[PDB]
Amino acid sequence: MKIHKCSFCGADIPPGYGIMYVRSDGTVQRFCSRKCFVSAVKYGRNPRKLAWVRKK
Amino acid sequence: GLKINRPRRGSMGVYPRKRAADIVPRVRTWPEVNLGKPTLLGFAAYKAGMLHAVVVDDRPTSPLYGKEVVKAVTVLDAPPLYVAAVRLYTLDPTNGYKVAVGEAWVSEPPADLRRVLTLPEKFDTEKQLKALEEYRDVAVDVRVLVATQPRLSGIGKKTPEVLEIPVGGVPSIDERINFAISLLGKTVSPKDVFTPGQLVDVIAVTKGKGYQGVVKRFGVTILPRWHKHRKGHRRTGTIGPQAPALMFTQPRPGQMGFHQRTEYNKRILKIGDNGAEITPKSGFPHYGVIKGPYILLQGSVPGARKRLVVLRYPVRPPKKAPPAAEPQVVWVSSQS
Amino acid sequence: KRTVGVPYRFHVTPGIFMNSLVPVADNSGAKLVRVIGVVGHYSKSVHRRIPGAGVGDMVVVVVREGKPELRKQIFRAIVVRQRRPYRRPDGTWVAFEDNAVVIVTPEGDPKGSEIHGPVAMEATLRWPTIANLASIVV
RNA sequence: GUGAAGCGGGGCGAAAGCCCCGUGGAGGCCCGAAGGGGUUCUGAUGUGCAAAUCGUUCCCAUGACCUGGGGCUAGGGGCAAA
RNA sequence: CUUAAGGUAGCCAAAUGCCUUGCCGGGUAAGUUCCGGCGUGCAUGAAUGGAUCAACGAGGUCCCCACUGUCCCGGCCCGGG
RNA sequence: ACGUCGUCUCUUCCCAUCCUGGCGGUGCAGCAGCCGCCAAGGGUGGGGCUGCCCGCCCAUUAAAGGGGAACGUGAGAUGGGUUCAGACCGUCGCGAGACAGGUCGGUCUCUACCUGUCGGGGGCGCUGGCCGCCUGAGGGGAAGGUGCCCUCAGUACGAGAGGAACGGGGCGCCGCGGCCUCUAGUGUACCGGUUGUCCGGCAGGGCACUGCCGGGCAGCCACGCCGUGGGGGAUAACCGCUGAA
RNA sequence: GACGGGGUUGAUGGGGGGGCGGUGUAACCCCCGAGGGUUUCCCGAGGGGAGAGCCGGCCCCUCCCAAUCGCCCGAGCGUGC
Ligand SMILES: [Mg+2]
Ligand SMILES: [Mg+2]
Ligand SMILES: [Mg+2]
Ligand SMILES: [Mg+2]
Ligand SMILES: [Mg+2]
Ligand SMILES: [Mg+2]
Ligand SMILES: [Mg+2]
Ligand SMILES: [Mg+2]
Ligand SMILES: [Mg+2]
Ligand SMILES: [Mg+2]
Ligand SMILES: [Mg+2]
Ligand SMILES: [Mg+2]
Ligand SMILES: [Mg+2]
Ligand SMILES: [Mg+2]
Ligand SMILES: [Mg+2]
Ligand SMILES: [Mg+2]
Ligand SMILES: [Mg+2]
Ligand SMILES: [Mg+2]
Ligand SMILES: [Mg+2]
Ligand SMILES: [Mg+2]
Ligand SMILES: [Mg+2]
Ligand SMILES: [Mg+2]
Ligand SMILES: [Mg+2]
Ligand SMILES: [Mg+2]
Ligand SMILES: [Mg+2]
Ligand SMILES: [Mg+2]
Ligand SMILES: [Mg+2]
Ligand SMILES: [Mg+2]
Ligand SMILES: [Mg+2]
Ligand SMILES: [Mg+2]
Ligand SMILES: [Mg+2]
Ligand SMILES: [Zn+2]
Repeated sequence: MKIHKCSFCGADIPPGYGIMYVRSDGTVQRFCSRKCFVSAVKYGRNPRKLAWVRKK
Repeated sequence: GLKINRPRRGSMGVYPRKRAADIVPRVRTWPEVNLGKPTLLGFAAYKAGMLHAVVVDDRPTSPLYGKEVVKAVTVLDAPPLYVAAVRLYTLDPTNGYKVAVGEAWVSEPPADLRRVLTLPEKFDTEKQLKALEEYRDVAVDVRVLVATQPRLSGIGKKTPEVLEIPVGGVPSIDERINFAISLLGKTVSPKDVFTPGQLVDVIAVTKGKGYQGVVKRFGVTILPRWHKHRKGHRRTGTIGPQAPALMFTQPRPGQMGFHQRTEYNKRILKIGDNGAEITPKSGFPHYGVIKGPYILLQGSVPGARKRLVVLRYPVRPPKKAPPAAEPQVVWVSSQS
Repeated sequence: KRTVGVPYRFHVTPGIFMNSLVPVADNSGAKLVRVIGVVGHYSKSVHRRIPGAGVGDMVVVVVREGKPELRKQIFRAIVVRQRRPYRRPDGTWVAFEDNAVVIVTPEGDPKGSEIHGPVAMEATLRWPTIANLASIVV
């Protein structure tokens, strides 16, 4: 019952949602959805360059 | 026999896998329970949907004790039941069969009941109770014929469902019969039947899936190196030896889904009174909204998202009793 | 008597299987290994099923790239990182960037003297010696 | 696309000679359409579209090359890179 | 003795070695296949062509990397049946 | 004219039992081991080598048992071998040829009539018609099977080394039955980006068989989640009480 | 085929409104824009603000439209033991 924020979009993650992703250097990231997870990791997008992140 | 040993594909305990004769579950077994007072041994509700709740583990020996754990839950829209009749049972002396020896009805059955029952304009309860009392010495079971009130559910249909629910909780058949008589024409809420935190059994008809192949119905393997096989790959190679012929244990395509299934030991997490507290802001998908009482169950339940589910006291409960306190549900995913 | 891990092993989706090539996360000398077995009660499988292991599981490896003395020898390793996402018993979903194992003795004692990178808690909780060397635990 | 013989310039040079670049346009040369062939899926078909086909994947594709018309060789005989 | 002579140069468990999964090395965690050796070679050998692989191969085979629904272990979807 | 090996797929049966249950013996101290008896409910796996069967081997495992079913199952598959026509080698033959010696290549036809099995429907009968709710003769079931850790306990046993058990707590793997909240997959509903060309340009659009690329609701789905037990009786091998002949 | 719900004393499907959601910020308007020319009111890939725009085989509300008109089956009696 501790609420985290998405590492990409900044949204709050209610409990039981999203994944916690561990980078190879030991840094832990949390993503609310597969949309944010592929944007941050698989495609390397910039959250400041996406309108839906800025207008969130 | 086989070249390499392995268990048979799918169960033969559910043979034949035919469509259920009734959309309503027909419970065969009811437990003998000692609750210190008369009470209905079961309840019927409608499956609304699934959520997940943050539940504090209350098992002292569990490795997650104290911690908060996310669990999938099932929501049951549970409007109160209407008691219409009281039926007495006795044992046939010739074979020991349980046989109904008469019944008494509420004098004014509701108008919805006329959609399924050819009832008289006015029943006479006092004679029927009078005639019933002559069988009090030979009575061995008492059940109430309840009718669901689907107008108070999210489905909004009008035709109700009728099923017998036995009265239990005390060994006295005489005391049981008096309590059943006192419920004629009244209603029973889920809180009257169950207390939150306890275990129940669930019986329902599962979701229909129509005609299905042997790969899905029985979990038989697709033919390996699938492209190599002429005449298809979603099949078993042979359909039997030369002798015996086509057996009844050979997997075949047919009906899958719409069957009656029973599941044991589901824990009651919450029995709420107002459905607005649990319904999502978007509504339950393909169901609607819950406006009356509801029951929160831990885990999954058989059936589709509007099926009538029967909850009963467990027949195979675990050795260690679950905790006496009501389970602590921190948060439900339908809430904000 | 050696320090006790936890008596439980919750279900984890296996990430590495037979003939997988997994990098090593320690300084024992081995660099890359081939998975050739799984040890324990969870290793038994059914017809046509290839056995797998998840984080915290013990597997049998053969050193493929590393020190010349270590190459082609058979060891035991513990899975500490897993790319395959998996759900912890409290409903939390976890995924790592890379697969990795730590070479240990059959009793669970690490071969090398230091573990690189983050370690799953299920590896640390089941093997206290691995816990003593893991700098980061997730 | 490659770039044989032949032909120009440059550099190094004791002469001899060596190296670099360019020009040139040979070949039962290469990749690859048309065209010819007929390898795989042992694909589809297999009371077929068809008494030998279709898809796919393929081989050759300047030559012992592919192809029209006319002509010759006939049965114990013809013709045969067999 | 010999039917005249008695297998030279080479090459080999060969598309040729029965015994035989030959013996020794290499390769795999594990190799009846494969490669390099060994050779009183059942039954190798010189235009009956021996040895020999640069170029070429819809030839037969073994291995490495890449790749992948081949498979673990099946699911969903599209057109025509 | 009954399709010739092996393998794949799938079902069942035997027990002369490999493990799991019970019991005994031992040259059984413990840990282990060996031997016999009852017992077929469940399990008996993953790989390397060879066309194989078989056999050997590798890492695990509670163990990785063996057999029958037209050497189960090619109107289900596959086609590696064998065992047609082409060809090479060695050997044999004057020769054409031959070899169960080796080697390379080499068409697997059929719209299911009957029965069976699996599921789905219509009618008649049930002693006048109907509606609702029940009972339970019988039938099906493996609906469960099996491991590990802590404690017991470094205790019993033992010269030591080594090293248990019952009972208690926790969890898995395999199977079965469900479910879609989470995560994953898909998602030719939908939204966006972009290539070539055509519609005079922008906008909007056709086509490239969704043109291609990214995301993605619902639904479905597993790689996800839930449930999946103890007891009673008569008994087997046998262990005992009383107890005569 | 069947099964289930509704059938005007009605929210069963559609329309309209609202909720929740997917994508990703439309048109218009304002600012910037490498550089060039009608020198600076022009062209110009593109970037920012406000507005998102589009869409939903989901939920709620609302009788605006359609669940109508109709067509059939159906026991009834005698006999003996
Ligand atoms: Mg299943
Ligand atoms: Mg075929
Ligand atoms: Mg050429
Ligand atoms: Mg062929
Ligand atoms: Mg074919
Ligand atoms: Mg055909
Ligand atoms: Mg060419
Ligand atoms: Mg010699
Ligand atoms: Mg040679
Ligand atoms: Mg060879
Ligand atoms: Mg030789
Ligand atoms: Mg010779
Ligand atoms: Mg010769
Ligand atoms: Mg010769
Ligand atoms: Mg020669
Ligand atoms: Mg025949
Ligand atoms: Mg026996
Ligand atoms: Mg036969
Ligand atoms: Mg046979
Ligand atoms: Mg056949
Ligand atoms: Mg047959
Ligand atoms: Mg063959
Ligand atoms: Mg032959
Ligand atoms: Mg000769
Ligand atoms: Mg052949
Ligand atoms: Mg057929
Ligand atoms: Mg038919
Ligand atoms: Mg897509
Ligand atoms: Mg345009
Ligand atoms: Mg056009
Ligand atoms: Mg198109
Ligand atoms: Zn996010």
